[PDB]
Amino acid sequence: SPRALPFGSAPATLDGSLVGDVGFDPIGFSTAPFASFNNPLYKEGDFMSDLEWLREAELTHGRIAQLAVLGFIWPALFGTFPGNENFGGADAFSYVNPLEAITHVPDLAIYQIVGGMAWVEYQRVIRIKEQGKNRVSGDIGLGYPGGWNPFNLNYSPEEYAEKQLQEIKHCRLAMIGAFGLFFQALNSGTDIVSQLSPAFAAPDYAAKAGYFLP
Amino acid sequence: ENEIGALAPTGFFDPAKLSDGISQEKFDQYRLAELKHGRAAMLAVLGYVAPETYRFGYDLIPGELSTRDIPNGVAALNAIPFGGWVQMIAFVGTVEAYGWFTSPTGVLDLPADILAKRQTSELQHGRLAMLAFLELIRHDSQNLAQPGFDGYDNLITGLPFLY
Ligand SMILES: CC(=O)O[C@H]1CC(C)(C)C(=C=C/C(C)=C/C=C/C(C)=C/C=C/C=C(C)/C=C/C=C(\C)C(=O)C[C@@]23O[C@]2(C)C[C@@H](O)CC3(C)C)[C@](C)(O)C1
Ligand SMILES: CC(=O)O[C@H]1CC(C)(C)C(=C=C/C(C)=C/C=C/C(C)=C/C=C/C=C(C)/C=C/C=C(\C)C(=O)C[C@@]23O[C@]2(C)C[C@@H](O)CC3(C)C)[C@](C)(O)C1
Ligand SMILES: CC1=C(C#C/C(C)=C/C=C/C(C)=C/C=C/C=C(C)/C=C/C=C(C)/C=C/[C@@]23O[C@]2(C)C[C@@H](O)CC3(C)C)C(C)(C)C[C@H](O)C1
Ligand SMILES: CC1=C(C#C/C(C)=C/C=C/C(C)=C/C=C/C=C(C)/C=C/C=C(C)/C=C/[C@@]23O[C@]2(C)C[C@@H](O)CC3(C)C)C(C)(C)C[C@H](O)C1
Repeated sequence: SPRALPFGSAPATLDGSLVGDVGFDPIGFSTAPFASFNNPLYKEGDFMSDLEWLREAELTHGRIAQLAVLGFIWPALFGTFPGNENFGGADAFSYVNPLEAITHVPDLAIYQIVGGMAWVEYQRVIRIKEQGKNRVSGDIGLGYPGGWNPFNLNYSPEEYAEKQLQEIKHCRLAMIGAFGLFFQALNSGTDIVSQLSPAFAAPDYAAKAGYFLP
Repeated sequence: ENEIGALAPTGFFDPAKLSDGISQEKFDQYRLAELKHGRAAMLAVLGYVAPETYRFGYDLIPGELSTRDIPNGVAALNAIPFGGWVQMIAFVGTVEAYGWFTSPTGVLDLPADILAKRQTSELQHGRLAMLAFLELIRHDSQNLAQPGFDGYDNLITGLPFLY
């Protein structure tokens, strides 16, 4: 196991089951049944692989957390909260602190995005419940080679391999980063712009005034 | 009785008759016991530290008696109503006799080598947590007496950043 270099992995952890198969699985819960834990829509049929189900789990989490990162920076930096609400500055642009932004925004848009991801997972289950064989992260049509939407994916199988690698890695690293940003802002009551910009500056306490010299 | 439960500190620590005799007749029972004790005391230590920075906002007696106000440490025991802790324990005892959640099933495979090593490490950690719970309770009560009889006032003497 090169990730955990001086250690052994599961008696049956695979190297080709998922792209991210460097062997990192210290407790390696992959070994455990990883089945329809508490009846997780049990199928007993193809049922993918229990490892592959944990893989779909990591994929969903990392994808959501990746989007979450940009939703922690762009509200501040990129677009500077283009809330541009017809009225009601609160629950809009004004709350640039992401935690406070959630604190304000009415349950209208909350239920909007809730039903959005609800239809998302409804279609995901609709695929995967039938999409046996290779569940392949419940891919279905979503930007697949058939490209169920615009610019239907036009790449090569080697490019597809590299792209799977890109996605998986970025999702894992973003799963770290979202934790980062969240604990940051909560334990500072600010937004990332605040601490990072006074950091890249010179404190007002010491500035050597200005070059008022003759 | 020289089974798992021994390491470099002592090959069989039992400076009394305690070990010898009841050969596999009390040794397994004592393993059950020490296991349960060490696990619970580990949970205790995690208990003490976690109320110091975080606090779940639930109102134990609805309307009032909100977690955010009850003292941490031993003082909660005096606070927590007798019957309230009785109901809490009754849930715990049902859990012990029903396996309700708390990983009701699922322990992976863990081949016998790694499994034995994990079990030994478990025993050692829980044993240590027993002593950790001891020191904590000691300090707490002693301070409760003369406010800073021990000296260092803040409850968790180490981990100074918390307090
Ligand atoms: C037709 C269709 O729809 O199909 C779709 C398929 C699909 C795949 C959706 C498509 C695509 C590609 C997509 C969406 C790719 C998205 C990738 C995304 C969004 C990847 C974010 C990563 C963020 C990470 C890793 C973390 C970074 C940041 C980290 C780790 C930090 O260090 C943050 C740090 O902040 C702290 C923690 C503290 C600060 O003190 C210091 C700094 C600032 C340094 C298409 C093309 O749209 C088509
Ligand atoms: C299948 C399923 O669903 O899940 C799985 C999940 C998983 C993980 C696999 C499972 C497991 C195993 C688990 C959960 C193991 C958990 C182990 C755990 C939680 C172990 C804590 C040890 C803490 C110690 C030793 C603390 C010592 C602390 C000590 C010695 C101190 O110094 C205390 C000190 O206090 C003083 C005295 C003074 C203070 O001034 C300073 C401090 C505070 C520092 C299960 C059960 O199989 C179920
Ligand atoms: C969109 C948005 C919001 C949001 C949001 C949300 C919901 C963000 C959520 C982010 C989320 C959901 C982040 C999850 C991280 C999970 C991690 C990091 C797991 C790591 C687990 C690790 C590192 C463990 C690795 C292991 O090796 C270990 C240690 C033992 C091994 O045996 C087994 C394995 C291999 C497992 C607000 C706040 C609502 C409004 C705001 O305005 C913007
Ligand atoms: C967490 C929390 C609370 C709590 C709690 C709870 C439930 C805490 C539980 C604590 C618990 C369960 C603590 C066990 C200790 C067992 C010990 C110390 C055993 C030692 C035994 C020793 C040292 C024996 C050593 C021997 O060598 C001898 C001497 C002779 C040899 O022949 C045999 C051996 C080698 C064995 C409060 C207080 C209710 C409220 C608060 O707010 C929050």
